[PDB]
Amino acid sequence: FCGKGYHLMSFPQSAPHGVVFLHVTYVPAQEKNFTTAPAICHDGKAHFPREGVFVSNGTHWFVTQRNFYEPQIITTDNTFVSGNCDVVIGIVNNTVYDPLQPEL
Amino acid sequence: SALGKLQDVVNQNAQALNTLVKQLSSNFGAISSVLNDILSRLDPPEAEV
Amino acid sequence: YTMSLGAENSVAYSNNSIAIPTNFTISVTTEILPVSMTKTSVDCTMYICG
Amino acid sequence: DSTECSNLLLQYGSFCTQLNRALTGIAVEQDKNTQEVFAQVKQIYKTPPIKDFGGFNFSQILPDPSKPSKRSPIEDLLFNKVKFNGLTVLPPLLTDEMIAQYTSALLAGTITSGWTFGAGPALQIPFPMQMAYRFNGIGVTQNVLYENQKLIANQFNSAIGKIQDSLSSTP
Ligand SMILES: *[C@@H]1O[C@H](CO)[C@@H](O[C@@H]2O[C@H](CO)[C@@H](O)[C@H](O)[C@H]2NC(C)=O)[C@H](O)[C@H]1NC(C)=O
Ligand SMILES: *[C@@H]1O[C@H](CO)[C@@H](O[C@@H]2O[C@H](CO)[C@@H](O)[C@H](O)[C@H]2NC(C)=O)[C@H](O)[C@H]1NC(C)=O
Ligand SMILES: *[C@@H]1O[C@H](CO)[C@@H](O)[C@H](O)[C@H]1NC(C)=O
Ligand SMILES: *[C@@H]1O[C@H](CO)[C@@H](O)[C@H](O)[C@H]1NC(C)=O
Ligand SMILES: *[C@@H]1O[C@H](CO)[C@@H](O)[C@H](O)[C@H]1NC(C)=O
Ligand SMILES: *[C@@H]1O[C@H](CO)[C@@H](O)[C@H](O)[C@H]1NC(C)=O
Repeated sequence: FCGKGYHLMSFPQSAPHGVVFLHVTYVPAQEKNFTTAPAICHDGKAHFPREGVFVSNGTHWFVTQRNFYEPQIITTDNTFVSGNCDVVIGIVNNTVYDPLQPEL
Repeated sequence: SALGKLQDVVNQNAQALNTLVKQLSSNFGAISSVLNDILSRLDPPEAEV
Repeated sequence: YTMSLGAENSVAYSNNSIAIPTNFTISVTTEILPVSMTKTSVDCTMYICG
Repeated sequence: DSTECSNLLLQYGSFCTQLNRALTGIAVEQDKNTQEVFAQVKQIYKTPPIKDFGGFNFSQILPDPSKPSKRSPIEDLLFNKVKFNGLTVLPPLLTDEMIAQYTSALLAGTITSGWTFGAGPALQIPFPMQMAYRFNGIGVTQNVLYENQKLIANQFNSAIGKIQDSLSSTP
């Protein structure tokens, strides 16, 4: 509606018997291939990402926002638990870190 | 051609007016497209036609 | 010639493969719309009969 | 082909020129209409050889290669359901085959890359995962889809089958 890409903002300019809109959009660039999974299995529980998606670099699993690669350690603060590891198809085994563990 | 969208509107309307004016030079079957020539040449009973 | 509809491209689809952008571009595009016409007016009687 | 009439017609001015121009403008517009609707991709996207989308079957909307027209089962159904006086008809710039190709590119794009191809580069994503994102969009948590994936795929597949049955019947 407001140009190709993800709309950020627009600026009007007047013209002879008309108007010109300059549309500023965000366009993704330089994508990379990652291995993904619908959920992480840990302690018999199925963990899902709260905001992003689970990805792997071939050896380690991370959670990242969807529109920009910015990998973070998978923790109880960026996932939620729902059910066991028997239902989800394609669930993978990976540790989920608990930030309180080092304190106790 | 960046602003063809605006120029096209101008061109279409200019063309419409030019056509409207040019039509005044047509006879439409009359002896003359000029109204004054009809009135000068013919008596009223024929000029009206 | 018979026109082409664009370059052929197949996405590397699999059941466990995802592509994620590591960068971005800020793009600015223009869109032009007509808003108004010239406000003409014609005097019928004068046009027809002078 | 009457010269006597033609010579009389000239005395009415440019009425014929105006009429020819009006009809030409319409004819051109008809190609613009088709172009704006269908030609929304700069690339022609193809589906994978292996149609594994997590139980989601799209065979009724994807092109059927056994047909010379390369139309889907549903499209083929839709197409089956629907001079002496100086009158002519001009051909469209895009043929039915070309329009079908645009449609299949749109379908292939959506299935394999979701909405990403419509706002930049086409980024692959597992179909079940794409649906999971779409569930979030409508205010339903992702886990609802993953825990009901078989049910959702079945409801989807049945709904598509019903579409063909409806169109083939309702006159
Ligand atoms: C993201 O892309 C931008 C360009 O859009 C990159 O910035 C350019 O980097 C090159 C060096 O590789 C410089 O020569 C250019 O002058 C830079 N352009 C601008 C506008 O700064 C940026 O480095 C990329 N980011 C990453 C992580 O690759
Ligand atoms: C996708 O759905 C289509 C339509 O239901 C399936 O095609 C049927 O396959 C069975 C088994 O070979 C045939 O007996 C039917 O006659 C086919 N129907 C039609 C309209 O062709 C297709 O097999 C399904 N694909 C998958 C992977 O399940
Ligand atoms: C992802 O892998 C495919 C091959 O399976 C390759 O064609 C494609 O270019 C890769 N994508 C990226 C960003 O490297
Ligand atoms: C994945 O990331 C971890 C942490 O940065 C790194 O140690 C590991 O070597 C990476 N694996 C690959 C294949 O790059
Ligand atoms: C992908 O398909 C393979 C079978 O080829 C299956 O073993 C695997 O669990 C599937 N992964 C996902 C995420 O569906
Ligand atoms: C994940 O770990 C459990 C044991 O905790 C094991 O039974 C299961 O088979 C493992 N899954 C995979 C894919 O290795």
